[PDB]
Amino acid sequence: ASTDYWQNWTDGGGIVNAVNGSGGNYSVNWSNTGNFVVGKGWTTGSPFRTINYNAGVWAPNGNGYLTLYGWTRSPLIEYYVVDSWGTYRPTGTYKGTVKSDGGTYDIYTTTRYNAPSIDGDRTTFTAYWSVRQSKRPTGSNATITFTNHVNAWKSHGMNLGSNWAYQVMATEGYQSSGSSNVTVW
Repeated sequence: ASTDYWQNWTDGGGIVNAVNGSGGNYSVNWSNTGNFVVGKGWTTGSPFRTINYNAGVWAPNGNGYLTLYGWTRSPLIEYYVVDSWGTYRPTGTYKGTVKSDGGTYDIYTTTRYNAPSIDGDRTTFTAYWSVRQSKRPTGSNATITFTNHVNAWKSHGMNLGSNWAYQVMATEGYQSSGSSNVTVW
């Protein structure tokens, strides 16, 4: 599927060279950054979408996530499906696990306090996470059957908002350096 959304946010820290490539391809080179999120996907997320991607390059030199990323409003919720990471594996309050697309994921919830949100400014909100137990190999055609995660989260009282915002396969970094090249469809 053709992606119609390009995500390129940074808090202004360090160097973030985000390249909007052809089709669903994009690349990022970052150095000594603050927090940033870059990726390609869809303007309107869907709980039934099946995301395909191929990370030709995944080379974080510190804290960085290769993850499905999106938001919902009413209520405001930030969500993640993390397939790979750098030096730090993200975790939070353990809820359970879900098997999907050949891997096993731990389900977590966290709360972000006075954090920047999709609407700008800062606020307190909840984040839903599915984090692979081990890093998914990169350079191959990978699939994320999002409906499996949505359904697993629901079973743990983790319900998403009614207003869907963007949904992208992103590269998120935090006070680190690295490189990534990903193709989404």
